[PDB]
Amino acid sequence: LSTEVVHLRQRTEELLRCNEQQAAELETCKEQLFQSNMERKELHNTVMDLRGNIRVFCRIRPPLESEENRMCCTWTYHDESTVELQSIDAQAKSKMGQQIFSFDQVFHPLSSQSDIFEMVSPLIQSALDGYNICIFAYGQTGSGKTYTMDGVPESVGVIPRTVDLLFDSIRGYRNLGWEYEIKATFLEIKNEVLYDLLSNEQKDMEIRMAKNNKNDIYVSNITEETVLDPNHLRHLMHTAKMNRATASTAGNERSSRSHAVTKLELIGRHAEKQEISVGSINLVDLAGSESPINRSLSELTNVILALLQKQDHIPYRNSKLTHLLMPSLGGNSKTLMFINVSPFQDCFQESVKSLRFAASVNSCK
Amino acid sequence: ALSTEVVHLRQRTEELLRCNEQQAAELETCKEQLFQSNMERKELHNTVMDLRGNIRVFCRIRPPLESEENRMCCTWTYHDESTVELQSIDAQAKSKMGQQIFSFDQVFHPLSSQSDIFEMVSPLIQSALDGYNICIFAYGQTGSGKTYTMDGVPESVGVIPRTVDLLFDSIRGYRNLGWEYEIKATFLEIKNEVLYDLLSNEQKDMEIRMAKNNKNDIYVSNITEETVLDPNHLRHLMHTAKMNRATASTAGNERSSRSHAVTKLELIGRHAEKQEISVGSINLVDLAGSESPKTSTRMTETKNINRSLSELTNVILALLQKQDHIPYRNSKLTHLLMPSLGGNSKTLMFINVSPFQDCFQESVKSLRFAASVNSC
Amino acid sequence: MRECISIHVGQAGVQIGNACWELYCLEHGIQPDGQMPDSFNTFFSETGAGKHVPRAVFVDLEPTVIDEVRTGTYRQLFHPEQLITGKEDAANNYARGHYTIGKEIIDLVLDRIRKLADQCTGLQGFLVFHSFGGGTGSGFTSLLMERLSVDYGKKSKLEFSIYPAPQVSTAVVEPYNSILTTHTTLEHSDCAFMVDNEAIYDICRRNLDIERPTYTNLNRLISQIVSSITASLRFDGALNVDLTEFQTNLVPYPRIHFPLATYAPVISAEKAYHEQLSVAEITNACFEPANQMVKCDPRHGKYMACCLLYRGDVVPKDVNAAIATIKTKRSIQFVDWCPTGFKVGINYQPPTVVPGGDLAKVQRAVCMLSNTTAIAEAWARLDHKFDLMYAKRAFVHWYVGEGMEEGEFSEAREDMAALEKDYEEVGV
Amino acid sequence: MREIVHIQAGQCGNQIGAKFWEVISDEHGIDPTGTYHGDSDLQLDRISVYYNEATGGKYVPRAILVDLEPGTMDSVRSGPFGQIFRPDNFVFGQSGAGNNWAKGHYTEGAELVDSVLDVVRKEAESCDCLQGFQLTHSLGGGTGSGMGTLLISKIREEYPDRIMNTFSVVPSPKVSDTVVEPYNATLSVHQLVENTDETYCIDNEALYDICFRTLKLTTPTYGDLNHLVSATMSGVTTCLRFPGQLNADLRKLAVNMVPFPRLHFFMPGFAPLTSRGSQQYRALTVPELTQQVFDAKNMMAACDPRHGRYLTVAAVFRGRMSMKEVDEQMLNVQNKNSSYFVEWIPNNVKTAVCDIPPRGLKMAVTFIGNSTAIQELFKRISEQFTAMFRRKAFLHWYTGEGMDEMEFTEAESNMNDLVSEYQQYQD
Ligand SMILES: Nc1nc2c(ncn2[C@@H]2O[C@H](COP(=O)(O)OP(=O)(O)OP(=O)(O)O)[C@@H](O)[C@H]2O)c(=O)[nH]1
Ligand SMILES: Nc1nc2c(ncn2[C@@H]2O[C@H](COP(=O)(O)OP(=O)(O)O)[C@@H](O)[C@H]2O)c(=O)[nH]1
Ligand SMILES: Nc1ncnc2c1ncn2[C@@H]1O[C@H](COP(=O)(O)OP(=O)(O)O)[C@@H](O)[C@H]1O
Ligand SMILES: [Mg+2]
Repeated sequence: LSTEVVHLRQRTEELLRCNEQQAAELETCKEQLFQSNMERKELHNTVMDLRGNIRVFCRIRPPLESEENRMCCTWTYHDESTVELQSIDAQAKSKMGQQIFSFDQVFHPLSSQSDIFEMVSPLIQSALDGYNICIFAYGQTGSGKTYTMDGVPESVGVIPRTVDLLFDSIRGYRNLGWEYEIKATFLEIKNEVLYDLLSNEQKDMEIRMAKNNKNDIYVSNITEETVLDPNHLRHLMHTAKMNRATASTAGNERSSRSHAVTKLELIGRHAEKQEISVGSINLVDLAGSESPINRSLSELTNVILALLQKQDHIPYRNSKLTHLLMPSLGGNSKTLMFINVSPFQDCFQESVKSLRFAASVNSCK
Repeated sequence: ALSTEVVHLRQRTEELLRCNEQQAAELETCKEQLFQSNMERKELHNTVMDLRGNIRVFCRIRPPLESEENRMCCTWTYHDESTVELQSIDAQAKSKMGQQIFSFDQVFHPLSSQSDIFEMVSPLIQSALDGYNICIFAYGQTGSGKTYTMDGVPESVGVIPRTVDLLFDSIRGYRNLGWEYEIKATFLEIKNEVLYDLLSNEQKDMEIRMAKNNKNDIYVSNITEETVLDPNHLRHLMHTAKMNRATASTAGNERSSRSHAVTKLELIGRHAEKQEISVGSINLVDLAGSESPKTSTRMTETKNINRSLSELTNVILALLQKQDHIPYRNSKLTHLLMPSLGGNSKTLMFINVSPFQDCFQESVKSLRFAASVNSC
Repeated sequence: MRECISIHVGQAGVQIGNACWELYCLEHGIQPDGQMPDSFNTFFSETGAGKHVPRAVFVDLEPTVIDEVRTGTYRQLFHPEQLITGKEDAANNYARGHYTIGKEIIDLVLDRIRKLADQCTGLQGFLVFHSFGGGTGSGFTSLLMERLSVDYGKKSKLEFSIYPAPQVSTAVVEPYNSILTTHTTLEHSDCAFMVDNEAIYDICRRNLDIERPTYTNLNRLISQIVSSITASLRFDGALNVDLTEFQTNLVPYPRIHFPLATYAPVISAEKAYHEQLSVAEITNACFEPANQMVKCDPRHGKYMACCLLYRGDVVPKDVNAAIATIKTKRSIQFVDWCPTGFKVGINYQPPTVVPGGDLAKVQRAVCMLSNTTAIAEAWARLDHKFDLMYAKRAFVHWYVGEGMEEGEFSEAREDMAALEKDYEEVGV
Repeated sequence: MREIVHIQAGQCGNQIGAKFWEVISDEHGIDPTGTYHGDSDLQLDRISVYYNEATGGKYVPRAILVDLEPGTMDSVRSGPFGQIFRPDNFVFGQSGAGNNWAKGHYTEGAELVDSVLDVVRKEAESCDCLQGFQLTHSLGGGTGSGMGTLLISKIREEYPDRIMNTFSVVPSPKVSDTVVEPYNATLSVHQLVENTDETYCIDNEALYDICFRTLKLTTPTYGDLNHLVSATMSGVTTCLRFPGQLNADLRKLAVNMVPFPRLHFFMPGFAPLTSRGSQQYRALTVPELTQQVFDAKNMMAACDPRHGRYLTVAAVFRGRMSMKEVDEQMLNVQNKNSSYFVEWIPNNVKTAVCDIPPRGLKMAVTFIGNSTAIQELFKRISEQFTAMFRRKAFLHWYTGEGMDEMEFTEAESNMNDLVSEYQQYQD
């Protein structure tokens, strides 16, 4: 009986040695995984910068069933990045000159929601790289800004799609050591006043410089929930839209004029190493661009153009929305802009007002 | 304490065997992830190259000597790191040539040394680590610094010594990835539009022939291709070429400074576990001097030397303009380097210029067509 | 004696010189042998024996046309050692004529011209006749011009090159040779007179009324031009003007030295009877754009200078009246800074018509050496043709393979562009 | 004096060269013996370019006769103007290529190239300043292709400065005379695009059209067919052999014709082709020659130029004329046919007016057109070559001689690149 004891005595010794080398070899490859992952972060960021700026994106939406009897405009498509619109009124056709606008890409009414998410997928990685991102939906009332951001259950918007991609990478990144916590704040900018979409307990809210980063901004008293899974955030967004008090039935102006800011801060901490990231994505659904308050909308127009001019001073604190996005409008980060345009002659004067902003972007950048 | 040891160490066997299986399964997962992790940056990095380039033009101006700094030198003006302005001091040259401003990817100061060149080595070897046919070109006149940057000096080595050192330690990391890389050294010379061998003194007939596998893959028959085993062996391979390429360079300017040496290091990476084979090649190619042909003793082949440069200039312009057909076969150098010049392949374009006034005109010729690449 | 010599490179140069020296020996009663059965001393180095050897240096890279002149009636007229022959033509290439055959015979030609110069007592200048699209007439001509500028410099180098016609180019590679030779000759030619083949074709069409014009008639006209130019030296007149005064009177700046020639009395024998050939009418005729020897509209550009050479029974009062009337003309535009350039070359030696020619016996003849702004557009379109050739890099392989680089082509193109800039800033 | 060496490969090349030498002797008034009896001393001026001086005032052609079947030259030797050749020039094998380029380039070529190379050097050193070599052969058979491919490869590597004239007879598009002429032609053009720098493509089918329709001939004998080629080819060099207003040569047109080294395949054309009885109805002036020589009806090649663009046009003239007419008429066709001319080469016409016309004629024009219509001929051959390639038809005859199948891919691939350039430069 003593013979088998000796046989397992060396078996214990050899299994200790095999596992010790197995673990030691494992950690070397594991460290190689970390160094291989961090270079991919910069490459993704570099591509965005080499692409220039991810602003100047027009999305034309098709007329609805109730909009079949409305009169359209002459939409002229050029290649895939330039679009021209002309009024059917030939009397004004000779007086309009050149209503030509060139964009980074052009989306036509036949583009599905997944087409928009193609340019929204790469920035999600950039958000994971500790960089602040924003998505702006801009245009007149009825253009389709809410459909681009929120959409419908049949064709989900960017907000449902960003969460699915965000969590898919996070679980895959679990093999890469990093652990992430998702913080969701839902807020509405009605008129230079901040309203919480996650609580009915009306209080006063103020914006102050961050305690650990003077260039960063935190919102006081905001409800900041930890997102566990896409089911949790989907419930959180449902609460926000119900609490938003959608008065489109009676008094649509109140609901429309209010800006909708969705901020999703990503925090990444890596044990056994050093890693600090506060990258956030601000999915802001901007209000109507119709001519008349507009303090937030007008300042957002000026701040964006000033940044392209490399202006020495930016009036970030000139409005609540611009000051809310003061750290979300920096130089190192990358900005997106969606211009939703109604394909109607009655909106032709409003359509050109949505597009000359982009015409002033590329001419300034 | 014997019967109890039987059960306890049997439990230890299960505790370790479970750990054996626990570590084995995720060891495959971590190795599998690392392949795609390196594959993700593999397609991410060339995208960075594609947006900013895939035909990269770099200019370096060499510093004048202690006695040559007192020698007349054209004014050097650096608007930024990417644009350089050279102005002829002569008033008559100013009235006709005017302002000579040129735009490139990056401008090298005479005091930049080889630091930023080595900073360019890491992205370009990564493209080679991506299994891409990458080529570098050393264009310029005699004494402009082509030999100082390619081969280098003992105190500050050139690109060739730096590339070999960094390549060898790089593949050691991929040896931890289960990748076995076979690297092949090929040396050849293009003088008088006929190829020779640097590693062999025997006069053999060389001809350009497409490889059996693919038409786009090119080899040369009867070459002395050597399997590289270690750096010191590879270092000796390049060292053996110098004395075989022994000819007048500055004293007579007979064959050297008017010659095209092609140094191709074909890397063949293999992964036994995942049956994946990565095929790449680097082309450490230096170009002949672009001086106007004035040596009437042998001016006939200098035109062919100029023809290779002219055809190469025609080829690179064709790539930029998206020309359907590119005249690769008009010259031996372009035809041989066709795999590394078209498609996904990426070219560094390094030009050397001289700061002296007498070389201002030849410097202008170097800059304008190199800047023409950046324009398109 | 302020004697001068002439050079002939290219088939154009050789044919032109043949017709020219034929006219010359006709002027002074010189037989084809070389004797006359002083005035002629300028171009003829007459020895003690009756052999008035011409001061001509005929050079060609192929022996065909030189053998032809060695076969014609003037073989014994010319000194046999003067005629320098190559073996292979420059073949439309500035490259060949400037690098591959040019320097392989330039030693012999320079030795011959130096021997001629030491023969001359008082050297006046140099005359060269060539083409632009011609490989020899570009490469060899530019190499010889720079060589003579190095050797002498102070002497007068005069070019009688022929312009490439605006609508027809016999050589498909004319723009390359033209641009290269202009770049390499701009700083080595004192003054380069211009003549165009298409313009003289139109002139002999509508004025000579000849339906079958050959190169012989063009050479006759060019010989008349050169005879008018050299009459002031070969003969006495009221106001003799030599080649030295030409650079003073004509060129305002060193770069702008491209005047164009014109010949007014170009009527035929039949039309001679219907006209009296007065000084005023021929003076007006020489200002007609249709009578210009270069295909351009002088009405579209201002004039820089006007050198007038009169020969025959002409009165200075008539010339003064004609120029005064022209000063009052509207279409004749001028620049303000030089409002008095009308230097006259009045002479009383009537031109002589060759037997079997197309010109008529005219009492008085005038040779208009106009310098005007009307060549800027011609240079612009020549540079445009060069850019069209260079954009696709067509034919560049030959030149880069026989003596140059495309960088040098860029240098020549930008030099022509700078010349255009200087021309247009002078014009305003 | 810019002498030219003549080489004839294949029986077709031998017959064409015999016709060419007989018409040249007609130009210079040379009997079968070699005694000169002409009247114009201009013949003696450039008699050296084709005839070597011989004792007793005789002359011999500077020609090399190469073949693998001895019988062909026996007819040439027995026929008129056969003894005019120096007998040492007759170099031949005994086996015979048998319409197989495999034999003519690797086995029979290797054993015989040395025999012809030495006599080439002997003739080459018998000259003052050599101008170039003219090769007469065909792309159909093996002797005319195996010899030519080897010789042009050989001659180039020791005479790089010289120019190469290859008078290759391109296979007919429809009336095929060889089951495997795609194999000969495709392998032939591989060496052509690498070594020579000017090639004249001639098609018998189009040549049949010239005699049957333009000349309204009824008996298209090869003697008549070769006569047109011989007359066309002599006009190419008349500017070199005779004086004129613009004395050109092969060097003159060499730079003019080819914008790029590879695009050196041209369409010959001879203007004066009045029928047996139509000469009375037709006046003979510069005009009629101009439009007649610019017709697809008159092209020696079987390609319609209207399908492509004239990259470069040459026009060599013979006889007495005023160059003003040729000036504006070349300008005239340059305007009316602007679609047929490449846009980025304005005024793409070369004129080489000579003085002496052909005997029995007053004016003559030789047309050398480097149009882009050639690519339709190559794709026809490319389609025919690839039709019989993957089915491996007759492959054993070529493969069994000692060449790899990938070599067939080289010729197919390289010639495909030649095709791709034409349509690229067509736009
Ligand atoms: N006006 C005029 N021009 C002529 C005459 N003969 C030749 N030319 C011009 O001369 C040019 C011919 O080229 P050349 O000057 O002879 O040059 P080349 O010696 O033949 O050398 P390549 O041009 O390379 O062949 C043509 O473009 C004609 O315009 C002539 O008799 N009168
Ligand atoms: N014009 C002409 N063409 C010929 C003559 N004889 C043969 N050919 C052509 O040449 C081809 C024959 O191939 P060839 O080269 O002569 O065979 P090889 O000598 O054995 O190589 C055929 O396609 C014919 O079209 C001839 O007398 N005149
Ligand atoms: N591509 C589309 N297909 C169908 N309906 C759309 C589309 N885009 C927008 N809509 C309609 O627009 C409405 C959304 O209103 P929207 O125009 O986004 O408000 P806002 O004026 O704030 O942008 C939805 O009810 C939807 O039916
Ligand atoms: Mg909305």
